[PDB]
Amino acid sequence: PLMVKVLDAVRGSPAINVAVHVFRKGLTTEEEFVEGIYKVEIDTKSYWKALGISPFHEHAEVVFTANDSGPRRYTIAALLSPYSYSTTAVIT
Amino acid sequence: PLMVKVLDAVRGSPAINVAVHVFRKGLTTEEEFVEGIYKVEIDTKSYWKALGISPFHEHAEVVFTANDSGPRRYTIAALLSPYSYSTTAVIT
Amino acid sequence: PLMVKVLDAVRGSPAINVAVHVFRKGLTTEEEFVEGIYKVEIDTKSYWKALGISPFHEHAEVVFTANDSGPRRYTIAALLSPYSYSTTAVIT
Amino acid sequence: PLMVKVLDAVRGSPAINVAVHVFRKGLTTEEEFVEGIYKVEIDTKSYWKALGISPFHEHAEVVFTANDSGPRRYTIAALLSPYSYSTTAVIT
Amino acid sequence: PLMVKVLDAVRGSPAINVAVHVFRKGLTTEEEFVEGIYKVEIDTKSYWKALGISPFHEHAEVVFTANDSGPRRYTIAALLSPYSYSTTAVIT
Amino acid sequence: PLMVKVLDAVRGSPAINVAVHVFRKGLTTEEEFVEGIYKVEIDTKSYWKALGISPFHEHAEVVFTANDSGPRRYTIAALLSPYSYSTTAVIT
Repeated sequence: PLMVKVLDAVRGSPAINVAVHVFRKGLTTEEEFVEGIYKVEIDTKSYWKALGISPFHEHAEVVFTANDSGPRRYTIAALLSPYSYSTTAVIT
Repeated sequence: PLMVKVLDAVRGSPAINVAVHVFRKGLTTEEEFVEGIYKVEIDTKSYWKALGISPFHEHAEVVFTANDSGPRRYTIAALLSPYSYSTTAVIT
Repeated sequence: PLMVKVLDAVRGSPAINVAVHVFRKGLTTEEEFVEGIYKVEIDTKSYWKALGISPFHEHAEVVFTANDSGPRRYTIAALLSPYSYSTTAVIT
Repeated sequence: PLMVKVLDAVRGSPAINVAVHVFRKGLTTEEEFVEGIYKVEIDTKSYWKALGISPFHEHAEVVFTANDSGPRRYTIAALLSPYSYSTTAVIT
Repeated sequence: PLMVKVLDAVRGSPAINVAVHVFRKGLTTEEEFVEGIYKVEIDTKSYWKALGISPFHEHAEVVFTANDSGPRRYTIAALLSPYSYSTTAVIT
Repeated sequence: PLMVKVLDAVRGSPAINVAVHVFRKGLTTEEEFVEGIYKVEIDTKSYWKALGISPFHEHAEVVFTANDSGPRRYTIAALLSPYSYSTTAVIT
């Protein structure tokens, strides 16, 4: 008897992000997983990933160059921060 | 008997993002997974991924160049932040 | 007996995004997965992905160039943030 | 007996996005998946994907050039954020 | 008898991020895991990961260069910090 | 009889991040793990990870160069710090 009870009774106005999981039981491999449930990615950069079997195997001249030079701006007043009866403001 | 009960009773006006999962049981491979349930990606860059089997195998001259130089702006006052009875404002 | 009950009773006006999953049981391959349920992608860039088997196998001269230089702007006051009885405003 | 009950009783005027899934059981391949259920993609760019078997196999001179330089603007006051009894306004 | 009870009774308007998990039982491989439940990644950079079996095996001349030089700014007043009855403001 | 009870009764408006886990029972490999539950990564850089079996095996001349020189700024007034009845402000 696996019984899970979450926030069963709520009187009022709560701000919430419920996450409930119940389980009863050649290069990169994954299995039976829960990923990114509430994941938040901002300005995420992947350049060279899982290129392959035998990549650049013989006589490979390679010049790699990452030039991260940008007037970039990110302004998040509430990230994954539920809020009740409040005042949120990005004043810019 | 697998019983899961979530937010069964709500009196009022809550702001919510419910996520409930119940389970009763050549280069990149995945299986039996839950991904991106509420995932939020902003300004995400993948350049060279899973190129293939034998990519650039023989005598490969390669010049790779990433020039991330941009007047880019991202303004999110409430990301995955449910809010009840409040004031949200992006004043720009 | 797999019983799942979510938000069964609601008195009032809640703002919600319900997500409920019940399960009773050559380069890139995937199987039996749930993806992008509420995924939100903004300004997402993939340049070179899964090119193929034997891509650029012999004597390949390659010049790759990413020039991300743009006056781009993204303004989202409420992303995946349900809101009840509130005031949301993008004032720009 | 797989019984799933969601939002069975609603008294009032809630704003909601219900998502319920019940399951009782050469380069890129996928199977038995649920994708893009509520996915929201904004300004998403794929340049070179799944080119094919043996693409650019012999003596290939390639110049690739991405020039992302645009006065582009995206303004969404409520993305996947259901809202009841509120005031949403994109004032620009 | 595995009984889990979380926030069963709420009188008022709390701001919360509930996370409840109940379990009753060639290069990189993973299995049976829960990842990114509420993970928040900001300005995360992966350059060379899982290149492959036999990458640069013979006579490989490689010049790698990361130049992280950017006027980048990130301003988050509330990251994973739920807040009730308060005033949050990014004044810039 | 494994009984777990968390925050069962709440009178008022607390700000909380509940995390409850109940368990009743070729290069890098992992199994049966919970990771990133509330993990927050800011300005995290991985350059050369899991390159592969036999990477740079014979006669490899390699020049690696990381130049982290950026006018980067990160301002988070509340990271994983729930707050009730308070005033949070990033004044810049």
